[PDB]
Amino acid sequence: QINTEYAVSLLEQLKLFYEQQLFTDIVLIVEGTEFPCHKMVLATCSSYFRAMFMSGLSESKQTHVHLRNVDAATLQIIITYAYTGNLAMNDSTVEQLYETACFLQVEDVLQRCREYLIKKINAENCVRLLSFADLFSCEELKQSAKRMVEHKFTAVYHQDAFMQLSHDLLIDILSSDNLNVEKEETVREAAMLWLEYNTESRSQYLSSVLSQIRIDALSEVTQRAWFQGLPPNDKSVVVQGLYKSMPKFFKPRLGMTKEEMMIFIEASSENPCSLYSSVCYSPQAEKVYKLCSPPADLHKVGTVVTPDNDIYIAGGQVPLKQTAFRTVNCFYWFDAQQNTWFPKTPMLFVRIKPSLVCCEGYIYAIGGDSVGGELNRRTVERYDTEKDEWTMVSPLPCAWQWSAAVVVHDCIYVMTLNLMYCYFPRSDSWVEMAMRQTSRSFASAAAFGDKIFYIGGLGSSVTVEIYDVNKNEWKMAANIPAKRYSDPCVRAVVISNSLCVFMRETHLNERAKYVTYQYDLELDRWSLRQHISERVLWDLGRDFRCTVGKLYPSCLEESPWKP
Amino acid sequence: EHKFTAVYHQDAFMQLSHDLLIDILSSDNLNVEKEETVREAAMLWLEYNTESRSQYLSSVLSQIRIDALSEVTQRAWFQGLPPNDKSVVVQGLYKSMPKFFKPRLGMTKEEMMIFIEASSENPCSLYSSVCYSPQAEKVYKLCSPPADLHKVGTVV
Amino acid sequence: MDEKYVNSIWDLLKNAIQEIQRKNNSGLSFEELYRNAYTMVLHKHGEKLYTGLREVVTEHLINKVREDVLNSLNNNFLQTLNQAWNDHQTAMVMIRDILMYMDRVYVQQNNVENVYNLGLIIFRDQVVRYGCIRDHLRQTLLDMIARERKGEVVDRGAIRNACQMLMILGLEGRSVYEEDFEAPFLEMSAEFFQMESQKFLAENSAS
Repeated sequence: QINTEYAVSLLEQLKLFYEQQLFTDIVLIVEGTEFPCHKMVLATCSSYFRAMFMSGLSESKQTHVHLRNVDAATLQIIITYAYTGNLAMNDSTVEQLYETACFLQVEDVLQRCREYLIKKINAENCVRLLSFADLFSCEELKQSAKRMVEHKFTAVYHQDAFMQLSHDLLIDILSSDNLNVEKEETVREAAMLWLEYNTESRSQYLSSVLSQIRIDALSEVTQRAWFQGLPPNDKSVVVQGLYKSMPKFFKPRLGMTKEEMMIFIEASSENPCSLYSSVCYSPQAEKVYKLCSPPADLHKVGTVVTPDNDIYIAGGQVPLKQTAFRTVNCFYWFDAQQNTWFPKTPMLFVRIKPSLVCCEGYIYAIGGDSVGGELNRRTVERYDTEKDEWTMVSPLPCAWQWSAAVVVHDCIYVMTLNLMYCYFPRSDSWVEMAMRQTSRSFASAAAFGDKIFYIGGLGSSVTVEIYDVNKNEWKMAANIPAKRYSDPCVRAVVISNSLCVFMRETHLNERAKYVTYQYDLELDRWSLRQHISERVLWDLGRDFRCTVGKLYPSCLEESPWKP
Repeated sequence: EHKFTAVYHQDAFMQLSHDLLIDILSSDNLNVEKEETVREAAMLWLEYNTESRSQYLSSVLSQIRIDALSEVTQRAWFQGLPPNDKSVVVQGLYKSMPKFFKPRLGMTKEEMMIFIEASSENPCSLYSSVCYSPQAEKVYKLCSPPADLHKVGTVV
Repeated sequence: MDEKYVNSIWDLLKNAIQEIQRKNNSGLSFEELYRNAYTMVLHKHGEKLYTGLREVVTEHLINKVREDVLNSLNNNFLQTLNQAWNDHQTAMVMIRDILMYMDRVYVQQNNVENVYNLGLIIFRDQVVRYGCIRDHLRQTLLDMIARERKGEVVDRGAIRNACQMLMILGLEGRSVYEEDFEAPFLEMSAEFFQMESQKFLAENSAS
């Protein structure tokens, strides 16, 4: 191999020459700023300077070149990267950095900024990044922007930059089958408002934008509104659209295929080669669709589903390369369509079984057996979904183990064996709450409306303690009627605007039975909503978690397994 | 399809119905390394009973297809044809161009190596049975016979 | 921006390219060429730019080298062809530099051949594979190789240069050059060696 010591010595000597200006022969003249540099470094880094000096033209020989349509700071950072390899990339100058990299055709900085932008893609810059990837040919960025823009924009459709988009880009966006919309009318009104941004600059594109939307809205309202905005005496558009909506037979999209499903993680691996797998139950389809394995079989993790219906994974441990397990603070995000886990910004401290709770767009991970183990080991930390970073919050006053947390009334409610503390995000403080009369642990709670339903606790039992936020008191309702001499595995969840329970029971010398019940809020009784047949759902285990979310049956595949 | 393709001389094989013989011959499961053995088997099936199954003779002639039809069948039939037969010549001459001449399956008897109790990537399987191709330079796999029992012996 | 701005940019770029092809690239500047490439790939008018480049290159070829080769088909024909090929290559060096900066995005998006390949293909179509130049080149190469085989010595580096030029003109491998040169050369041998063997079997013995 090439001697790295001599390579770094040569590089540092060249950078010293650059700083001291000894062997510089070509100077870059940009907006009156002198940039003394060498030809060898520029040729090695950029693919434009190799064609600038080895050409045989006027500026090729001229020791003074007036490089135009560039920026001084961008050129300076590119030159210093070419001379030392350090590329300091902030969150603002990456746009002009990519512009100058494409202008100068430098592959290394182009790849680096492409990776930075593939990491930086978020909701508030999705349309801007897609427009940038349309301006400069970049297929990876274009595809990532396609996916993220489709999802987040069809969720939001309010960005100001969406109005200033090319016709081809909008045709690609609207005609795609990856849009995430609960209805087919929101895309219609989004297209209408985009068209009405201008009057005559969009008339020619009117015949094309309607060609990608289904005819179910091409004969109903929002056709006379276009006639109102039609240019005067234009008889080539009204009669055109009058007899035009014959083709494009109505085809349902993919965004209207989200159903309230119970996502399960760390289930018992059907194949014995695997350790733990992830499955999902369909309360409506009455089937069990398989889910992608956790990233690097990440066990002992926590789940959260934001009001925007997004799944996240935090904490967990990976078997170190017989008992062998090491805890890692890696963070991941689940793609609802690609059926894969996209990595995100990792946490600061590793966790085991963390309680992920979403509130005000922030992901809160409370506790989880942190390696820190200091005086305030009860330190909790939130995540920024806008800036893609983690921020510490007010620590929990008391150290708790095997706890659960929910969000009610824009506040974090973490529950332990007998104590409860409410966190105020506005003031970053903890307030003492009501005290339970029973010592129970290893249970889960579901937030339904303005009440907290702590179900089960210790196997578990059928004890239920209902807490009211407005009343600040713990009261008993009833006990779930289950078979005696059994060990039910209770799982509290909210579904169909009602509090249902996923309770798996096992009898003596008998296999586990799956059945869910609907708890009557006013009657204080668990009614049999549906019985899960064992012909579709097999054993899941004991350390499995359940959460409420929506998934697409089309993108996912049915798990092939014998009843 | 496994054994008659190596014997093709059984006495009971001569007395077979037309449909069964057509199903046997037209199938692509003939374990024959050469294409002339099936031709001569069909011929000897049509030599002991001739002038009785002439239409079935033409059907089997078409079934055996051009690869073996263009070798000797014309001359043998000329020796054995009934007198005053003209349209039979016309129908026999037609089976030269059409009917999708395709390679068989029994010709793919590549001499390979069968291995047992290999290092299984899956932890569930303790061992696996695989194969190697000396000529194709490829590694093929085989299904475990019991899927759970090991320490077996092989014979060929 | 407006169509007038991009039209003016394309017009000046075409003028610069024509000046470069007139062997006046030394007087032209690459600072001007890089800026023109910047303002050309700015409005994402790659299609129009590609079509204009193809039209300019083919018009220049047909006007200059097609006339030059036909005008000197008997006075140093192969030397003139080699000189024209060298001039085309040395202009296409810079042409390919600029339009290869363009080509990165263009052929990573539109999935077409690069501008160097485009120039090679158009040169093959308009010069070597011409309806009259091809047969003349074949006849003259066969005549000179036959004269060399007869016993008298002729130029040999020129044939190597021509063969290398054809091999490069293949642009993918040995598809065209094997067909345009090797095939006629094999046919020439198919007759010369047969006649030589027929003469030798009668004029001598097995010793």
